[PDB]
Amino acid sequence: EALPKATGG
Amino acid sequence: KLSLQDVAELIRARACQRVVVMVGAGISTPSGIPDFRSPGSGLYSNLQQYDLPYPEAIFELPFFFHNPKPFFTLAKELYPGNYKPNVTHYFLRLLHDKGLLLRLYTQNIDGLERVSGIPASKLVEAHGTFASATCTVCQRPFPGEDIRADVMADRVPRCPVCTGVVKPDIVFFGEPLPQRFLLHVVDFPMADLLLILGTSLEVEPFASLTEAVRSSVPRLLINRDLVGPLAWHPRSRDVAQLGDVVHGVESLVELLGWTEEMRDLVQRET
Ligand SMILES: *CCC[n+]1cc(CCCCCCCCCCCC)n([C@H]2O[C@H](COP(=O)(O)OP(=O)(O)OC[C@H]3O[C@@H](n4cnc5c(N)ncnc54)[C@H](O)[C@@H]3O)[C@@H](O)[C@H]2O)n1
Ligand SMILES: [Zn+2]
Repeated sequence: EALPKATGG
Repeated sequence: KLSLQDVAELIRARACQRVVVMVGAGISTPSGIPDFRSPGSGLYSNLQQYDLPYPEAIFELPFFFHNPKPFFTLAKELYPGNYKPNVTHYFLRLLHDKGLLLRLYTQNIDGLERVSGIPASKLVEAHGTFASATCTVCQRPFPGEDIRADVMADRVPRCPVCTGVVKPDIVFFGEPLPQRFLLHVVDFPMADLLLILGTSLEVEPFASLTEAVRSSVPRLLINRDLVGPLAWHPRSRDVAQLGDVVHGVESLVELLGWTEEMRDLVQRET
């Protein structure tokens, strides 16, 4: 849950 | 305002002893690798010949699951090149040799930070690596060389256990970042200088790290132009050296008095 996903924003 | 000379003097006085660095694809264009967003030469302006619905799709995880062939076609063009680190990479290694590098956060997947001699524990490859791969179905791991071998033979890498497509351990858009990205939680509040080199600060959450240093801490951008919060949310101790990244780094090296150490390092390594 603590790991974020890569986005264009 | 602070100047580049002010930053050099802060380092030389060892008022700054704990430098965090953020880099992107602009630090490897002097090595011959295109970036993504530069006009004319960036990757997104040169994907017309690939079988894509739109350019960005080639780096998106849902599209990869739909059709992985355009991605591997593009990878076949990076594998053969014998790219080498340039002066920017060696300057970051010199920071480590002087005991000043807290951590180097990179968006790049070219592996040149490791080639230039940055030790693994000082490096966060925030968007992953070609050095290893994972089956998209059964999650078994494989060395990156296996994928390279298949791709250069014009084959989609498939898992020997379950036949699922095997993907390099690069972070696509829509994919989770690696656990060691969370080192930023402790690294950035204690850094006493932030260096930002060769990135558009357009991809998240990597770009948000620029605001994680304290307001008292200088942020030095070496880049063709102002980008991100440095452009629209500037802070009083921001410094921008706008121009070519190699020229900016060489200027900083001269202000620091490090020309001899840089030459010695580059000679040893090349
Ligand atoms: C959430 C995850 C998003 N994500 C994942 C990835 C990687 C996808 C896989 C890539 C596979 C590449 C294969 C290449 C084959 C080549 C065959 C020959 N990414 C990637 O996209 C982001 C790009 O952002 P960036 O900041 O690193 O690069 P930009 O191009 O947007 O901006 C560059 C920046 O530098 C300046 N600049 C260029 N050259 C300069 C020189 N010489 N001097 C100074 N400044 C220079 C440009 O003006 C611009 O401002 C990354 O996150 C990357 O990982 N994203
Ligand atoms: Zn498998």
